[PDB]
Amino acid sequence: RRPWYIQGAASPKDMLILVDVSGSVSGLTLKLIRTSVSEMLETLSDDDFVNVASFNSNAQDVSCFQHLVQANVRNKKVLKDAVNNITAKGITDYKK
Amino acid sequence: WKPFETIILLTIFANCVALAVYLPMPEDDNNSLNLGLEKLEYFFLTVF
Ligand SMILES: [Ca+2]
Repeated sequence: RRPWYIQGAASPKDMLILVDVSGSVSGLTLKLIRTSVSEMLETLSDDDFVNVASFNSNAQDVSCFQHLVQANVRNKKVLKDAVNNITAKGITDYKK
Repeated sequence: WKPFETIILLTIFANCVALAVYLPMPEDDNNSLNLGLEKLEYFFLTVF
């Protein structure tokens, strides 16, 4: 998980985290999903671009970004704060 | 007087089976089977 190892282990990424927020993920799995999303966000550097989206019968962004961002400290903080606010409600739709 | 009650008993058993296979989901979630059973619920209602 060290920055030098991550830099030397692969190439820069254009990552899009897709989060399921349908009703079935309510409970323990939603909290685990939030923690996992934060942990994976912690694996990105300034050369990677990331955005987080959620879908429950309809897909939308979780923050005020609306596209990929540089994934620096401030953007990652915003994404983490937005992610640790989601609620499980609705019906899953993977196509959308 | 014809064995009509047997058909009603069989359809009651079918309704009980349909109730058994229903899978409750949290926070207004569903799957294909639950939607299929909801439509089948009208068939029992019409017969009854
Ligand atoms: Ca679901």
